[PDB]
Amino acid sequence: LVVQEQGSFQHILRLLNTNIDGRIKIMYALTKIRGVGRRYANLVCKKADVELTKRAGELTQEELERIVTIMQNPTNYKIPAWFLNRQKDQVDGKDYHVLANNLESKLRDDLERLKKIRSHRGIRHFWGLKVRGQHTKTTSRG
Amino acid sequence: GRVRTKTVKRASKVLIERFYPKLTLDFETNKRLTSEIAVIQSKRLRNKIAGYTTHLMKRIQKGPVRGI
Amino acid sequence: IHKIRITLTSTKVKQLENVSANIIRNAAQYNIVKKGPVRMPTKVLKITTRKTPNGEGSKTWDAYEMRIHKRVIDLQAPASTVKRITQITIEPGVDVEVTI
Amino acid sequence: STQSVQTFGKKKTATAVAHVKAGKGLIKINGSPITLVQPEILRFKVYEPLTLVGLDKFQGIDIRVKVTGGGHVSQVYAIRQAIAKGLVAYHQKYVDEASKNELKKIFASYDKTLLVADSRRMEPKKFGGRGARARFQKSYR
Amino acid sequence: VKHALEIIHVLTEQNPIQVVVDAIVNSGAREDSTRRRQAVDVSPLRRVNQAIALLTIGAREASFRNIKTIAECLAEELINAAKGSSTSYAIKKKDELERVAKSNR
Amino acid sequence: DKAQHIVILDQEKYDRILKDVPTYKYVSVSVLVDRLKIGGSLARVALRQLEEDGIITPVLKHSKQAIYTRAQ
Amino acid sequence: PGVSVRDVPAQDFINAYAQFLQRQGKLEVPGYVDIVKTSAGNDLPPQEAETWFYKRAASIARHIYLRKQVGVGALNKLYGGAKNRGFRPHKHVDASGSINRKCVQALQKIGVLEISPKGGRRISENGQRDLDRIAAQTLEE
Amino acid sequence: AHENVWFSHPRNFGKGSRQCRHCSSHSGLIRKYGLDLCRQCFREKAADIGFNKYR
Amino acid sequence: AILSKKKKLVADGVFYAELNEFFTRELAEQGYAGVEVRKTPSKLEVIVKASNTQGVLGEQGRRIHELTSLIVKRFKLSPEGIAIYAERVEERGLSAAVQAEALKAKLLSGLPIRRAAYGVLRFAMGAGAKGVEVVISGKLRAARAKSQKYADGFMIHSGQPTRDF
Amino acid sequence: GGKKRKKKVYTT
RNA sequence: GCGAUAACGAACGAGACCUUAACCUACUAAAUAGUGCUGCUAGCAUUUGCUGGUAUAGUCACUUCUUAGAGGGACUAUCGAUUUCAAGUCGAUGGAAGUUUGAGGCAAUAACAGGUCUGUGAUGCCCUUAGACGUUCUGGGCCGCACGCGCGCUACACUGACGGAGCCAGCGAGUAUAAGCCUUGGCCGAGAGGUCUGGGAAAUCUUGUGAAACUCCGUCGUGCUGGGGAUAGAGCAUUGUAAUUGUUGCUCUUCAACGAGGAAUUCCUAGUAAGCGCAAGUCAUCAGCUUGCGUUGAUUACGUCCCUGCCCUUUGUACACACCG
Ligand SMILES: [Zn+2]
Repeated sequence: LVVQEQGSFQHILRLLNTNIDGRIKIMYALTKIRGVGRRYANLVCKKADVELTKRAGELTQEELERIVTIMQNPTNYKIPAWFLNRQKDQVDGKDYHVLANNLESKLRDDLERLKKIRSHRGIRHFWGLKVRGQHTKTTSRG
Repeated sequence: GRVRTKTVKRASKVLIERFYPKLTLDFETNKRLTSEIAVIQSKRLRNKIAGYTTHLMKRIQKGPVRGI
Repeated sequence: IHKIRITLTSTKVKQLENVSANIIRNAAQYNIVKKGPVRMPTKVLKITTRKTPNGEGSKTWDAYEMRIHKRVIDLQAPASTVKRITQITIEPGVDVEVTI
Repeated sequence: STQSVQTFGKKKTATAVAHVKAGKGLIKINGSPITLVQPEILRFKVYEPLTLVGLDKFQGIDIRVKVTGGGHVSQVYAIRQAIAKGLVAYHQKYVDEASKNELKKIFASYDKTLLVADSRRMEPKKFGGRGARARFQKSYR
Repeated sequence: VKHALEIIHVLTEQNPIQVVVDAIVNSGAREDSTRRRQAVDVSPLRRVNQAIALLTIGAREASFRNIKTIAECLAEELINAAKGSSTSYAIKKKDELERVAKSNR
Repeated sequence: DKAQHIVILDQEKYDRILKDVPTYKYVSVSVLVDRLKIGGSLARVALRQLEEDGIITPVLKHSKQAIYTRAQ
Repeated sequence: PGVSVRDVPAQDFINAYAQFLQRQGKLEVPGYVDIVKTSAGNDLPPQEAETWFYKRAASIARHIYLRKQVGVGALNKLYGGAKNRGFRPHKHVDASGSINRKCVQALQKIGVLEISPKGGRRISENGQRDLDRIAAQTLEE
Repeated sequence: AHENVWFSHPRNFGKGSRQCRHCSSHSGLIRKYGLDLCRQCFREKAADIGFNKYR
Repeated sequence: AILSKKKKLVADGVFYAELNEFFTRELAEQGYAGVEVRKTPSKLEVIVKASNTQGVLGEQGRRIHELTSLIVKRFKLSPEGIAIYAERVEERGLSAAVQAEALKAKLLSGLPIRRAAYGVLRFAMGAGAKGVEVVISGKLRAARAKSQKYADGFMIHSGQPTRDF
Repeated sequence: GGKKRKKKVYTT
């Protein structure tokens, strides 16, 4: 059915770590963070035991706490390691579902390690060219 | 369109000239007769000859026609 | 009494039909039962290749076809008779093989 | 054998073979009632061999169909055409030729497909063009 | 089209078959021009087929980037073209074809 | 946001719906979306609730075309 | 005159059988039904995520019921869809094998399906009765 | 040694592993049905083999 | 070796094509007209129709025995697995291959093109042909190539009957 | 014609 | 073709022809096709019924369905009208078939300095032939990217995306001491994929290729948003001696252009266009490509010489390298 809410108009436009709007399902809401997609957002909401039918504003302190804990501690809530971005690390060989800005920081770390050793992928990154071997004769005028 | 070529027309002319009493005004009987008379090597050509012959016969009944 | 099977294939329809009627006649001088002939659907080996020996001109293609026809007849007869029934029918263009 | 007829019915490549033997008013599609097969819309095309003539032609006959081929719409059209053919053939060899003449007059006054099968085939695809008639795009200079 | 017939009947009091038949017979422009263009009087079958064509167009481009569903846009177009009012995409084109065509004589 | 529809229901939405929906010849979903400035899933749930209610009766059912007429 | 699985619409039949088999609670729902995805050529998990496995099990059990001696590969191809390959054109891709295997094995232990001679799984003698009786209730309404 | 280096690269699974029966070219081969004839050679020999044009 | 029926028939066709190529390249100066293999229980029967049957069977049959050995130890069949024979062409002027070989031989000898062409045409008509045509292409008498046609009788070009006649 | 394959130079 | 005639009789082309699609309950046979009956069975109901299962022995019957050979069938048949009453033409009735029944293969004479010497142990001549322009080995290139153009694929959303449910064709292809073919079943992993068996040299098994569009019931709700899936990082595999310049497959994350396209221009008349997949060739791996095949299936003509052209006659010409004169 429909909830007949009053005195609790959920329009909390500031939310978890990124200015997530509170007028959309929580599933696609978590995607607004830099590091979470629809798949990961759905799984984190499932493990958080939060129903996927209420807008983000409906959520409260305990739900947000749980969402944070899952997002930053995936190897604690029965999340398979094959489900996380940034798997076995080039530092300690561990699993790290990197969320916001430290994601871009890890990206810059990858760029720095490539450019430091003067690798073809790093060199093409430095020039600003496609590194995955795509043709650039004609389909690169954008 | 369906314009009859010269082979079928000359075949029908010689059928009428050489077997007039036997030929009739019926397409099926004409078929079975042209099977016996000529040695066409195709069912379609035999049918076209026989049918155009039937049409010629059905014209000849209303007076002589010049050419036969 | 055995379960001798005769299966024969060719590219020419008329020669195959003549040789099949020949084996029927040969088994009819005796009194071998004739379960067939049974007619397998014909195989059409299709090759589509470009006419030009190079790469110039309008795009035209040739559709070459080889047609294969297979037939089976089941004969219940003593093992002696089917040997002659088959080896006296060596009509060209038809490859015949015998299996129990 | 007590009282049976065997008729078919076709469309694009969909083929329906009917088995109309003496029965109790049972009209089935591959073992399922006329009231549903897959769809919800086109049921009335196979209702037509019934509503045009009434249900009473099927009082003592039981019909079975083994439609195979084509697609959903093709199968539906083949099935209803085969039902019409089977009913007509039953009235021919068992019930009444005058009855079948009246029935086929109803069908032909409604739809010639019910008795006359559609003789349309996909025209072959020709080289130099994706379809039978469609051509590859031409680039002058 | 079945959702159409349904939705028109919920809105109209006449028979939606009658609604559409009237809309089509009143959505076929009478004066249109061929090449200036010498304005001529259109044949029956042609007036019919532009009636149906314009109705479907109007519905199609109303249903583009609109929450109002396709059958609903069709219903509104059919209602507006049934009354003869210049609130239908076909009826306003039925204005333009004659309005231009008269000047072409 | 050019459309700018309603996302959650409050007392005044309830009052507006129950003072105005009986006075409509036809509602489907977009009828309410248009002349209520309400959102789609919200319109859907409202229609289902009032379809259990005695204000709208379905004319025909479809997973992408709701059709409702007057209560009478 | 009784009624069987062939007399009912598929939608409501699989609906009822799935909800009932959920009501029992004895079907071994795998512990990964929340993480995993239905098909490699799929982009999202089932929306009704807490009971989708029961729907799939009901559909599979009916699919064996209507046939004989089907296997895991046939069901995988049955439940595979059209992958969205990006800028490249569409293509059929096979569904998840582990999910289907676990589903049929759980249907085994509930005694609804049996291991048929020379490949495949038929339906069990008791499964026929279960499905037929569960179908007879819907048709009474 | 000389003989260890000559022709040492493995000529299987490739264009260089196959050639026309007639002219030994590596280009445009027809491998269907074991034909192993380059398309031009097949166009010459089709009548001899038994491939004829009908449609 | 288990070839499929499709593969068996295709390999048989390729074998015939190769064998005809071989006999053309070996029996060129004997008016080689064609070959036909008869598949039998043990000995496939090979017949080569040539204009000069004495060109083969040279000096007591040397030629056919050495050709038999050539074929058996190229294609690796039973030495008693084949049999090769030779029948003279019943009408050489009715054979296109014989006329073409004679035409080629005359050109190498040095006879002028027109006379050789007309010799072939009149031989074909003396044989009993309803029509005959010879076309000679290349650098004829000059450095600019041209095609010279010679026709006698009647000749069809389109339809099935060309494949037959 | 394939830029008229030229002479080639030697470093050994 | 009817005809006209300084011609008359001919020949090639056209048409015939051949292949294929459509019709046959009318012959012939199917244990590699099917339908029944009859056994042995199961769930429902107990009326002997409704759904199925199994029996290549039941020493069962048959050929509507399917297969393929022998044929038949359209000839514009009958009828109503116009036409030198002539060749034809337009409508109806009959019919599976009434545009040449639909679709193709084949296809004249004369030519082009059209393409191919890079298909060819087809070739003349010129060149080169031992530090080789022969051949072979290692590595790279053909993929390089301010930029211009052609054939395409995916899109710009609600006639829509997803999520479950319904699960409907047709053309084909397949190997064994492989260096391995189609691969079923059983078992593991989310998937990619791995492994143990089994069938098939094939109307027998893969395969009813349960294809995809499509139908239903749900989530989304007009926005660059669950539209669109570039670019990029991490990870898991597979083929291969070798994946770096990502071969390809799968998982998580990153979420770019693009809101229907200017001047221009291509294709198309019915089971056609458009949509949608599927198979085969290339193939160790790789299909946004071709060659075919089917599924769904339209709007608009059924005319014209305005444009682009083509055919025939008359006419003019200072053109013949033929008006690009
Ligand atoms: Zn070659």
